[PDB]
Amino acid sequence: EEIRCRKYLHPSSYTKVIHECQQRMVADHLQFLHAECHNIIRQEKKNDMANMYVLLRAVSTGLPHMIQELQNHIHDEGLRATSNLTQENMPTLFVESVLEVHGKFVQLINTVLNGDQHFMSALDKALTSVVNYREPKSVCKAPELLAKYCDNLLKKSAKGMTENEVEDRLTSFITVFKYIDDKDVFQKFYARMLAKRLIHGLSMSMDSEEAMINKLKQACGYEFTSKLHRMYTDMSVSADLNNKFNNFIKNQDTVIDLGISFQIYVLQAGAWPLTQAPSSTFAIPQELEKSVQMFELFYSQHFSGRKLTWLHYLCTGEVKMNYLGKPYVAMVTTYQMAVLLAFNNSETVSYKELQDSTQMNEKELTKTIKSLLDVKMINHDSEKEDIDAESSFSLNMNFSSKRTKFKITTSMQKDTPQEMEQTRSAVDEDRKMYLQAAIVRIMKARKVLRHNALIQEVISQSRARFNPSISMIKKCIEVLIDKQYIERSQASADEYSYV
Amino acid sequence: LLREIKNDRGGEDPNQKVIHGVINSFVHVEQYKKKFPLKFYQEIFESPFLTETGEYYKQEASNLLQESNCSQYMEKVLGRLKDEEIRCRKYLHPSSYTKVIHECQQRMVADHLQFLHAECHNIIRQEKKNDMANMYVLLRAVSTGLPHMIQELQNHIHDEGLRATSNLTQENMPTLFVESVLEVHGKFVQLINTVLNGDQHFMSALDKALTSVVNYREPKSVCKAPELLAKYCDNLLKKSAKGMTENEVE
Amino acid sequence: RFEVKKWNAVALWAWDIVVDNCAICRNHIMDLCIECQANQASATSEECTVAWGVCNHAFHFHCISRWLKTRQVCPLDNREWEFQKY
Ligand SMILES: [Zn+2]
Ligand SMILES: [Zn+2]
Ligand SMILES: [Zn+2]
Repeated sequence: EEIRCRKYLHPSSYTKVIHECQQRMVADHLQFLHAECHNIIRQEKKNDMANMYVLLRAVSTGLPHMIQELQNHIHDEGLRATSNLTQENMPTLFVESVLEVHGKFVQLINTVLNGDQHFMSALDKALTSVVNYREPKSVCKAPELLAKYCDNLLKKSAKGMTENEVEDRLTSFITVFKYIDDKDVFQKFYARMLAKRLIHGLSMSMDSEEAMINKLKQACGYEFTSKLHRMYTDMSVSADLNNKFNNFIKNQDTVIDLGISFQIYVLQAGAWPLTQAPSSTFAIPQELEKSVQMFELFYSQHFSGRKLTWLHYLCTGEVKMNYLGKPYVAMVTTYQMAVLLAFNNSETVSYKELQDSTQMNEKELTKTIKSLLDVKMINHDSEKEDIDAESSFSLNMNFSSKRTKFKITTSMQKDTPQEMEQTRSAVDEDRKMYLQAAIVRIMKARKVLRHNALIQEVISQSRARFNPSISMIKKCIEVLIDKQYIERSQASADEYSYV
Repeated sequence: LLREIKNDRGGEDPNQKVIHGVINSFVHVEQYKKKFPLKFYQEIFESPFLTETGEYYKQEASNLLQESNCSQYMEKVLGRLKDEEIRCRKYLHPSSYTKVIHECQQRMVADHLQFLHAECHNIIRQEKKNDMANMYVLLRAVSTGLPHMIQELQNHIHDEGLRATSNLTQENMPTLFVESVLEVHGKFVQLINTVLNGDQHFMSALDKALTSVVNYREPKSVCKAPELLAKYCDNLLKKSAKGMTENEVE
Repeated sequence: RFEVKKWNAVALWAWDIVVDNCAICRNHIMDLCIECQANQASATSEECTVAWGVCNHAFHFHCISRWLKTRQVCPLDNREWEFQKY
């Protein structure tokens, strides 16, 4: 028809003739094509799908049914792919499965579909619900899985990970991360894992960490990674800071003689997720008190206006067991270093003696003693190895390691599910402050609005970071009520007032 | 009546109906006196009640000060403001709703501004988002209470911007400068919205501090902010290879 | 005998700015600097002039001078120092 209207007409009537020819074969019989679009999509017939796209593109209401059918097909395919995953390698397999589905469907759209904005947006909208699979009465495991995937590939491992492979894996990972719709949770989880990787030296290369933070900044902006970049910078600077401290102690009036070594990792307070909330009023040993004092003096002289909150649960020193016929040198946290230096005083020691010397809390002291006896570095005189009122601990001289330098601490892993609960609580708190800001801004700019429009605009605005909940918005409204920043209209309870 | 309302202030719960009826009699008995119908009420009871509540909340604030930090003092003062707002509604005439509470304010918050203004530094500059909201809703009632909190917040925002937009890497200085000022602006606009009710006074303080920190002249140098913000647009609207889809640049 | 060989440590730094204080010596602005705590009454006790930068940070003149003898940036915001008062 196009040929025989080209050769038998005027160019002005080229588009009207084909418009009439279309809306007599492919718009009158729209149901006959919409009843087979589902079959040709859910079975993925290439030529039929291409022909049906070509046919239905020109008609007005031709594509939306086909777009919805392709979106449903991608939704079902993704749910089928990310359904029965082995928990041994779930974080990698989930992301690789979503990547395979995304690549296959984007190739299908870009090759036999004349790749369209609408169809690729349908793929995005299907994969958004594929990755955010809120299991019934369960939280979304997707942000935790993504953070664990990044943590697993960015950590030092003997599995074998070339830098180029990591770079391309993280380049492709963002096509999954941009679908996550829980970016507060992923940001908090990635910060929690990045803190351990940076502090404990688990990072394979800080170039990789800088690259990943750059990728997340490109994906979300310089407020998603505003604190991750500070976390990375505070560890890239600490080498120069320690060089400055060594110059400071070697440029004093007298001989400073710290005595042992010093590898301080001074970090920002608002940037890092770490805190002194699990404090125990730890008593720094005598062999570390001089170095603590010297660094406090240096930092008060060379970085004025700053106070240090010495984190002891992350300190990891090295102790030599030359008393017990030294088999090795133990990489031990300062919590257990304190009780081992109390063991230095006498072969036997009591729980009350440890509480008097190290001044630690009962739970932290119990944990340190449990970690020492698990390695069997020390032994318990009482038959009940658990702690008691006295619980006289002794020194196990029989134990000897098979290595010349064995690490007895394990803080790089076990993930502390209580810290996961705390992370989700902090996520909810930050969500509540964001919702409070949105509510106050809207109710000050407008001064009169109802529930429906307010909820819709809150959901539209806050969707870039997370998916808001009506209960959380109501909680923020109640908090503002308690802070007398908001009220409700007397004429109608649907409307809201302002102070 | 004053003694039993004071007993209500001390924790006990007296007969609300009897006290409210006796207090309401002083204004109901003058209903036929159209010329100053509340003069008897404001002469026999409301002025003695105002004197008693002033001399009671003065002692109460002095008692709160001796055993509470400024973080706890403001939450206690807000608690007693709310308790007095409630108990002056179930006991007194509506016309005395505001006169009593203005005596409750200007005995605990306005008499101790020198205590509550010396803590605007350690509260704002430590982002104590609960104590900051308490002190804001506390000093908002007093006339000359805010213009010191506003100045302390402006100093904090100025220093936060100065820390943020300093020692930036020369490779990406145009983008880092703009994004640092933007993150400071976002942080201190959401603090002002959530905590300080989003007043135009505090947002004017934010605007003044950000204008002072964007336009920071180096020693014997020119303001590089216009050049940096022109280079930002130049590098952002150019056909860069780092993605930059159009609806993101917009 | 247990000889420590290393103490790889972690500490969190936070801003400790308190009202009406000199950040370098952690002493009050009007009071003399920690360098002039010795020979307290020897001099006129006025040469410890309050130096204000263009960033509105008040230090002691001796403190900020000793700071500028090595580092040219203001301690509290890491920005270049410029005297504008005394
Ligand atoms: Zn000083
Ligand atoms: Zn001096
Ligand atoms: Zn300064």
